[PDB]
Amino acid sequence: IPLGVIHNSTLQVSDVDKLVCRDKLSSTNQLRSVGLNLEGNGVATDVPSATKRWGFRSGVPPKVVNYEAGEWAENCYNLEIKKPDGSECLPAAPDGIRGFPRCRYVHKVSGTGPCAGDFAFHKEGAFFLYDRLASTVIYRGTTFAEGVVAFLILPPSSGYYSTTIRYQATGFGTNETEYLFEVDNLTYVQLESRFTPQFLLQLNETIYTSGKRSNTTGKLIWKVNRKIRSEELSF
Amino acid sequence: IPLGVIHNSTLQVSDVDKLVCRDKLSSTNQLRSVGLNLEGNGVATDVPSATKRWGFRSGVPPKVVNYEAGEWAENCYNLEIKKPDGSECLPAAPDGIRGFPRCRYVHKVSGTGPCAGDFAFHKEGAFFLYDRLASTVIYRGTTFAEGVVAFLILPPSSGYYSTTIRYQATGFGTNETEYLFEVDNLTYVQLESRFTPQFLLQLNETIYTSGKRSNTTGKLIWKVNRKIRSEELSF
Amino acid sequence: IPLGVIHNSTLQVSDVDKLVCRDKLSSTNQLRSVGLNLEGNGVATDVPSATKRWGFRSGVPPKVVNYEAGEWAENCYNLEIKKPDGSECLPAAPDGIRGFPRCRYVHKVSGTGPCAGDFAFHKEGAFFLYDRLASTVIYRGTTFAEGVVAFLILPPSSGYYSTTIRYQATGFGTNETEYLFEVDNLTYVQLESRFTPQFLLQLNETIYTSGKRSNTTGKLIWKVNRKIRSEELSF
Amino acid sequence: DIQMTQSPASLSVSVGETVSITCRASENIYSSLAWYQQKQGKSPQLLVYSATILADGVPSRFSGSGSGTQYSLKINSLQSEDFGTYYCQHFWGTPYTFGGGTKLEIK
Amino acid sequence: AIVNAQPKCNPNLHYWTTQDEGAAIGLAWIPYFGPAAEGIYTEGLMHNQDGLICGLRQLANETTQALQLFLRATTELRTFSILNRKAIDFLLQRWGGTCHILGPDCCIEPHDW
Amino acid sequence: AIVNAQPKCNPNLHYWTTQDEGAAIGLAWIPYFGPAAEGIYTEGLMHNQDGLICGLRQLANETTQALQLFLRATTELRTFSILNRKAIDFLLQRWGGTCHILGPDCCIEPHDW
Amino acid sequence: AIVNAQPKCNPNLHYWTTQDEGAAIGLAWIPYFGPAAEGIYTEGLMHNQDGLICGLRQLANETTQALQLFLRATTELRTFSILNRKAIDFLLQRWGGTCHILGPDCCIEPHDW
Amino acid sequence: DVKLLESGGGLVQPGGSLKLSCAASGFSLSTSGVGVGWFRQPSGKGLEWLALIWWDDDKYYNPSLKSQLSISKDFSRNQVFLKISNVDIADTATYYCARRDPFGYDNAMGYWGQGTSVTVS
Amino acid sequence: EVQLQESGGGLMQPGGSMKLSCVASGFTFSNYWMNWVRQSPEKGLEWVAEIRLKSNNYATHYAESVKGRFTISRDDSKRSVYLQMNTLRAEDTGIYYCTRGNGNYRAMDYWGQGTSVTVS
Ligand SMILES: *[C@@H]1O[C@H](CO)[C@@H](O[C@@H]2O[C@H](CO)[C@@H](O[C@@H]3O[C@H](CO[C@H]4O[C@H](CO)[C@@H](O)[C@H](O)[C@@H]4O)[C@@H](O)[C@H](O[C@H]4O[C@H](CO)[C@@H](O)[C@H](O)[C@@H]4O)[C@@H]3O)[C@H](O)[C@H]2NC(C)=O)[C@H](O)[C@H]1NC(C)=O
Ligand SMILES: *[C@@H]1O[C@H](CO)[C@@H](O[C@@H]2O[C@H](CO)[C@@H](O[C@@H]3O[C@H](CO[C@H]4O[C@H](CO)[C@@H](O)[C@H](O)[C@@H]4O)[C@@H](O)[C@H](O[C@H]4O[C@H](CO)[C@@H](O)[C@H](O)[C@@H]4O)[C@@H]3O)[C@H](O)[C@H]2NC(C)=O)[C@H](O)[C@H]1NC(C)=O
Ligand SMILES: *[C@@H]1O[C@H](CO)[C@@H](O[C@@H]2O[C@H](CO)[C@@H](O[C@@H]3O[C@H](CO[C@H]4O[C@H](CO)[C@@H](O)[C@H](O)[C@@H]4O)[C@@H](O)[C@H](O[C@H]4O[C@H](CO)[C@@H](O)[C@H](O)[C@@H]4O)[C@@H]3O)[C@H](O)[C@H]2NC(C)=O)[C@H](O)[C@H]1NC(C)=O
Ligand SMILES: *[C@@H]1O[C@H](CO)[C@@H](O[C@@H]2O[C@H](CO)[C@@H](O[C@@H]3O[C@H](CO)[C@@H](O)[C@H](O[C@H]4O[C@H](CO)[C@@H](O)[C@H](O)[C@@H]4O)[C@@H]3O)[C@H](O)[C@H]2NC(C)=O)[C@H](O)[C@H]1NC(C)=O
Ligand SMILES: *[C@@H]1O[C@H](CO)[C@@H](O[C@@H]2O[C@H](CO)[C@@H](O[C@@H]3O[C@H](CO)[C@@H](O)[C@H](O[C@H]4O[C@H](CO)[C@@H](O)[C@H](O)[C@@H]4O)[C@@H]3O)[C@H](O)[C@H]2NC(C)=O)[C@H](O)[C@H]1NC(C)=O
Ligand SMILES: *[C@@H]1O[C@H](CO)[C@@H](O[C@@H]2O[C@H](CO)[C@@H](O[C@@H]3O[C@H](CO)[C@@H](O)[C@H](O[C@H]4O[C@H](CO)[C@@H](O)[C@H](O)[C@@H]4O)[C@@H]3O)[C@H](O)[C@H]2NC(C)=O)[C@H](O)[C@H]1NC(C)=O
Ligand SMILES: *[C@@H]1O[C@H](CO)[C@@H](O[C@@H]2O[C@H](CO)[C@@H](O)[C@H](O)[C@H]2NC(C)=O)[C@H](O)[C@H]1NC(C)=O
Ligand SMILES: *[C@@H]1O[C@H](CO)[C@@H](O[C@@H]2O[C@H](CO)[C@@H](O)[C@H](O)[C@H]2NC(C)=O)[C@H](O)[C@H]1NC(C)=O
Ligand SMILES: *[C@@H]1O[C@H](CO)[C@@H](O[C@@H]2O[C@H](CO)[C@@H](O)[C@H](O)[C@H]2NC(C)=O)[C@H](O)[C@H]1NC(C)=O
Ligand SMILES: *[C@@H]1O[C@H](CO)[C@@H](O)[C@H](O)[C@H]1NC(C)=O
Ligand SMILES: *[C@@H]1O[C@H](CO)[C@@H](O)[C@H](O)[C@H]1NC(C)=O
Ligand SMILES: *[C@@H]1O[C@H](CO)[C@@H](O)[C@H](O)[C@H]1NC(C)=O
Repeated sequence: IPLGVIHNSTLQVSDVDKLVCRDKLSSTNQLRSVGLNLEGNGVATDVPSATKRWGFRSGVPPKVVNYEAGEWAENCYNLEIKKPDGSECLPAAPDGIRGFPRCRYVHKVSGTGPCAGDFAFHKEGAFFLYDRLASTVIYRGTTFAEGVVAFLILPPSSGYYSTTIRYQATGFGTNETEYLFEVDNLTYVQLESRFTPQFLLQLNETIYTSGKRSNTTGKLIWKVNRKIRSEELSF
Repeated sequence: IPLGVIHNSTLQVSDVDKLVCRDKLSSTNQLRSVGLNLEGNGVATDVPSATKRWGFRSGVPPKVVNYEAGEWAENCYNLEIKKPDGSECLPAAPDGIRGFPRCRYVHKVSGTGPCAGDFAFHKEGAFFLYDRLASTVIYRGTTFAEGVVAFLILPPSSGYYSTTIRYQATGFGTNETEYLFEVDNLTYVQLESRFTPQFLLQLNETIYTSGKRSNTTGKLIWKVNRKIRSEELSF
Repeated sequence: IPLGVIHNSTLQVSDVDKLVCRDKLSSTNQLRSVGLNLEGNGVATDVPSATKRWGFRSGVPPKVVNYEAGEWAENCYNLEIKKPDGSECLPAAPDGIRGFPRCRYVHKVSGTGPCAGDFAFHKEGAFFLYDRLASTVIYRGTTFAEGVVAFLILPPSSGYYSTTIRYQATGFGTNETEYLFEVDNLTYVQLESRFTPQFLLQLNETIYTSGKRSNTTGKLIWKVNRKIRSEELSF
Repeated sequence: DIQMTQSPASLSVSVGETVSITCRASENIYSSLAWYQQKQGKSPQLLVYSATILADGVPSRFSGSGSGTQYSLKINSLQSEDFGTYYCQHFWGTPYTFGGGTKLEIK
Repeated sequence: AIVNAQPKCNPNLHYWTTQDEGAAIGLAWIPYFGPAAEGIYTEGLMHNQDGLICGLRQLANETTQALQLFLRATTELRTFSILNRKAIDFLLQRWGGTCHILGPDCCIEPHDW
Repeated sequence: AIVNAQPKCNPNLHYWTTQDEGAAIGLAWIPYFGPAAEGIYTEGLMHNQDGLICGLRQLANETTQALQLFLRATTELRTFSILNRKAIDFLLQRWGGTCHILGPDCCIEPHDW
Repeated sequence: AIVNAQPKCNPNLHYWTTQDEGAAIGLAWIPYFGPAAEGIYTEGLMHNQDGLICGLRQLANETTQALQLFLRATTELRTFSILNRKAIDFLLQRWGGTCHILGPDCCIEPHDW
Repeated sequence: DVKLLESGGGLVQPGGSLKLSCAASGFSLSTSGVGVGWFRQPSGKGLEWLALIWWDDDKYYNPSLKSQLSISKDFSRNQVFLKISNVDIADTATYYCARRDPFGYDNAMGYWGQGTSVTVS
Repeated sequence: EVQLQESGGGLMQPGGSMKLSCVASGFTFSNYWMNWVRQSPEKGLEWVAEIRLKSNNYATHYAESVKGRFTISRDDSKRSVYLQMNTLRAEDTGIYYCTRGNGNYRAMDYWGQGTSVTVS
């Protein structure tokens, strides 16, 4: 495994057959294993694509690795998904696991679907990052921010209190999977694509105000396109 | 973290900007992480003060650290304390935890009180020492001897079978907390202060002999000051 | 702990007071901790002797150690033994434990006996090898191949799908212990000694063919010596 | 105890000829098997270390094969210095066993 | 000496760490008087000077790929360290060779008289 | 420099390892497209050249005996490493002594002019 | 080079360890015939020669304080090692610098002819 | 020669449950392949089968009663047991324990319990 | 190179006893165990006995056709070996050898010149 090297104010690859002393490791505190946010590569954040990126495998056991502190994520996820028969799906997090420190918008999902396999796994192999431990597998509950890790040789409440967007899932891990936004105990809006957290956040302009607000014994789903809100377009 | 260094037959602090070869680490077996007994600093051993030294915090998770073998303790403690509603308080010890090897007088306590928080913690941050693992948190049951740890660079049945003094607690973790000595299924003596383990041990001169010995359907508490024993001064 | 050293194309013992540079550790990937199969020393594989080699101790806690990949075993064992009162005996394997990768003939045993102690232990101290972790203790279920470990400094489905011989135990951990081979829900043959896995395998020449085959409401035991098969010699 | 045999009981040869010797035995999981030769007036000398590893100072011409009940000795070509008789043995542990040997007859 | 993948690099680095040298008060050394479990975090900003941030992302992706196999090869469950091992090989690559001056190693200073 | 115990050495070494350099396809780096959990194993054969295999068994037995005590002395449960520590002492045995040429160390090359 | 805190130092050191070199009998190598789980302990006595024991207590307190923060910074649960890392930095502080004679390092012996 | 001993539950309400047991005071039951079992004779009726238990840890039941019947044992005390869900008047019977008698060929059982009985009310 | 030499051979009357012997140098006895073998034109080479290293508490073995007719001894300070024949019965006329070798090979890699021992 190659290490980044900072020298002549640029990155250099450690994997050479001569280690010239121009780079020196005076102490172990020059070492870093910092995590990086996958999102920083411009990777799409639509929740449907997030689902597309997870493998749903059974077979080989999960592993985790310790890593150095790293960059903030705008988007992160919490998951409650269960199998259609009401079986729990995906293991409870192991001791010492807690959600990532700085997500701006943790997305929370619940609902059921086939939830194939037992250990999930990222289709690209990207790490899930929980606090300071990278993982190859998704844990229940707590937030995982997709990312990668690198190793290099070195020469206020809103920072975590922010978080919006909780929604239901219909099916899971398959092409047929669908999501519906939920506010005020109302399931609504298909969330198909192209919606930033703020795009969705502004939809709360309708909550207890400009629309929706099913003041009935049950909740009504609106199909997103008022045209967008799709008020009274529920079926 | 500084390391002790033995050189010129004296301790020296490792944290210097030049490491002169006069000190040499020929092998890793010169290294030591030995624990030290807090009691060796003359710290009071009265059980009420021991209680005063524990924080009762909830919040940050417990941690432990491996350490080298170390000095004998005259006083150590076992704890069964529970919340007033009968809830268990403080986690069961983790695997591989066992009581300190050489305590002369393990003190055992049981009873209930508010037992605030969930992880206790030492108010001075002193380590709890279980066998070979230092801890920031108190575990149920097994003995922890208060201590600290240091790292330095180096150039018969009674040893564990001894142990006396088991007693009840009234309340816990608060100024109002009180303790009563117990022998022969009798709760007695407030144990307020100034009592060495031997001071208390000699009080067994009354057991089945010179006093107390409530040969009744119940047990009577005596309030310590025969004046000390406070025989028949129970209320 | 001495390390093997390969130099001048021969093994050499690392424990010398001078480390001549003729041996060089250019990287950590020259290091190996490889396991070795005890069976490669000609040690008997009769199941009764395997039982003779296990201590059945209670007392000191189990430990395991990580080790490098190593040689194939012809014989390995799985165990379901329980105490005579129906108590489980021996702990379930810890997480990450799985059976050895290449056993040709895993032997499986079930049944009950006194199963003295709680941690077993090898009488010679030989390691049990589970996957990549050596152990001082037997775990339930999964295969352990007896072996030892060494550390040295360096300068298709049948490979695991093979496996035969499952049998009952009568008593356990004691001189009186006895085993009976089982096929077709029939308990038979004392398996006293001298039987290679193939010696036993050829006995399936009788299954649904040349003998035994108790086509009754129950199964009959035959006492091994057709003379060997001991057909109709059950009592 | 493991029993062993060898064949041909002798082989007539010519110089530079490729030759081999069969040795058979009760099964031996060990590859411990080895070969040696002797000359009249001479103490036996090892030709190959157990299995196929050649004894030190043995010519590259020497070879061998097999495991269990069947194994062999081979020589790529012959030199007059190789006249003698040849053997194989069971060193699997104890008691040791030895082949009746063979004779290197000349054409 | 690497360049960015088709992905789009955000040159900004906004990050957080657990490092906090010293203590504000002596009681802060003590977990009992310590900061809330999330209070350990500190944060800072870096910019893509000399292409370093973007270079870092590409390096990270390559490292991640190499790491994935290594982790498959591990037997330990939580792989708490690696860098320590890397430090060992940093030294091993520089040592145990013969080394006065002639070998291309040990950075021997020029010889004076 | 050791010899075999009365036990009987089988000179053959048939072994398996988890090592597998590289990847067949780029997706093989990914556990999701990775080999079945038993597929990691690879295998090979070695022969007792120069007595090495048999020597190895004896060495292993001695090492096992030494190790048993060390493990008793450990306090950690699963002892995931040792070799790293051994590498450290490999270096410590070679370093921190005075060392120009006169000491019997550092493999200093002969001096040229 | 430190002095004692107002606490009162007991100059005696009475201590126990798990170390026990060798084995009394060959079977003692084996846990099956091994000593009772508490039998591993051995003990000894030391005295405050040159102020060493008392100095040790003060050093320990300071170390404990420094350690408390480090542990807060750790992410691993049981921190089984540290000294190994310290050994690595012992070496790193002595190595990778240029070093013939002119630099203040490597303890080069005086040069003979 | 084994002093097998009958034991069991007392009178129960119909729609109740029953526990039955026996013990082999004359034999350890440690021989492999030992089979013991239960059968019943309501109203002077023939040997209705109930269950089989093997020392080799094998269990069998009469499928008609199996839905409400379970086998248990306690070898340390040479005990065998039955549990019966939904006991009612159709379950009133004499009850017996049994053991292989020729032992090891064709079941050969054979050896019998003292006899007990169960009623409901 | 082993410096081995053999002694105590030659003709003897039947029903006797003798201690056939060897001596060697340049291969320390501390690293090995030794074997005696015998050969005849009528038999070919045959194993006679095994002498274990003191680590095995000097355990010994003999071919079952000769067992109890011979015992062995060794002296690791003298680097000497004894066949200690219990009997000199008959058919003992084959050439005798004593061997040793690397434990990671087998004892065949060293042998004596051999000796003749005969019975009348
Ligand atoms: C390090 O960084 C690099 C980027 O620099 C990452 O590389 C990405 O790798 C993935 C695959 O590993 C690539 O994804 C592939 O994209 C193909 C095209 O998708 C597009 O085209 C469709 C159809 O027109 C559009 O609808 C869509 O919007 C896209 O424009 C897909 O066809 C591929 O899918 C096939 O293979 C995958 C993998 O097996 C299957 O899962 C699919 O079902 C299908 O069979 C595939 O999804 C991606 O384009 C690469 N990007 C770049 C920039 O190179 C690395 O992943 C990263 N390293 C690690 C380890 O994370
Ligand atoms: C490294 O490798 C060496 C071999 O090179 C191993 O050494 C073995 O050590 C064990 C003991 O540790 C030895 O076993 C002993 O054998 C004695 C003889 O058994 C034989 O004799 C009987 C009676 O005639 C025959 O029935 C049987 O077939 C054998 O021929 C036993 O008497 C000994 O038992 C006594 O002590 C043991 C140990 O306490 C008790 O358990 C017994 O109950 C009894 O009290 C004992 O079993 C073995 O012979 C050694 N072999 C060799 C070749 O030296 C090491 O074990 C190995 N290292 C490690 C750590 O595994
Ligand atoms: C390393 O070793 C040093 C000693 O060398 C230890 O230092 C001790 O530190 C503690 C605090 O950390 C000190 O305790 C303080 O004592 C004050 C005085 O108590 C006395 O006075 C009262 C009133 O007259 C008497 O009744 C009593 O008998 C004593 O004589 C207290 O007032 C302090 O309490 C206030 O602060 C603490 C801490 O927040 C609160 O918990 C209290 O509620 C209150 O608010 C305090 O208890 C102690 O005196 C120091 N001793 C020495 C010798 O310096 C270090 O603790 C040690 N390092 C580590 C990490 O353990
Ligand atoms: C859509 O609009 C509605 C308003 O029409 C909005 O509902 C508002 O939500 C906030 C937050 O829940 C409410 O304010 C809260 O009041 C409670 C009780 O006093 C406080 O405890 C809350 O404080 C906690 O949470 C804060 C925010 O995380 C923290 O900063 C703080 O530390 C506490 O943890 C909070 O102040 C407000 O009363 C309602 N108002 C109405 C009329 O509903 C809703 O949030 C909008 N939808 C979305 C998805 O944003
Ligand atoms: C106050 O005085 C009373 C006597 O008036 C005293 O009670 C005594 O306690 C001891 C210890 O419990 C008793 O002796 C024990 O007897 C049992 C049964 O034979 C033994 O098993 C005990 O041995 C175990 O414990 C020993 C001590 O730890 C170990 O050394 C040993 O290995 C065993 O583990 C032990 O010998 C004695 O009979 C009573 N006597 C009476 C009359 O009560 C009581 O202990 C005193 N109070 C205190 C708090 O000391
Ligand atoms: C003694 O002889 C009897 C035959 O008289 C023999 O029984 C045979 O066992 C095999 C294996 O169980 C049977 O073949 C199996 O058929 C099933 C169903 O189609 C397959 O699923 C099995 O395949 C699995 O197992 C294979 C072997 O491990 C794997 O290679 C494969 O990947 C699958 O996991 C298997 O093909 C066969 O039908 C019976 N035949 C009869 C007549 O019983 C018995 O095995 C012999 N006894 C012993 C102990 O060997
Ligand atoms: C979800 O996906 C499945 C498969 O991807 C769809 O079923 C396939 O549909 C295609 C045509 O688009 C057929 O050619 C295949 O034979 C079908 N079977 C397969 C490949 O699984 C299904 O229609 C999709 N439905 C939704 C709404 O998601
Ligand atoms: C236990 O402590 C509490 C508080 O320490 C006592 O209540 C306080 O008493 C003081 C006077 O001593 C008042 O000034 C405070 O207002 C009270 N409240 C507080 C500060 O909690 C209580 O009296 C004590 N009782 C016993 C017997 O322990
Ligand atoms: C199983 O072993 C025990 C003891 O090894 C046997 O009982 C001993 O038998 C010997 C005679 O062989 C007596 O001298 C002892 O007094 C007995 N008690 C002991 C030593 O435990 C028992 O007979 C054996 N039975 C079987 C069949 O395994
Ligand atoms: C939403 O519904 C739940 C029941 O599903 C109810 O407990 C809760 O009070 C509702 N939320 C609000 C804010 O009324
Ligand atoms: C003390 O009381 C308990 C019940 O709380 C009782 O079990 C025990 O026998 C008593 N102790 C003695 C020594 O009588
Ligand atoms: C063997 O017996 C069990 C009951 O113990 C039964 O479930 C199984 O079907 C039997 N095996 C076969 C192959 O008939």
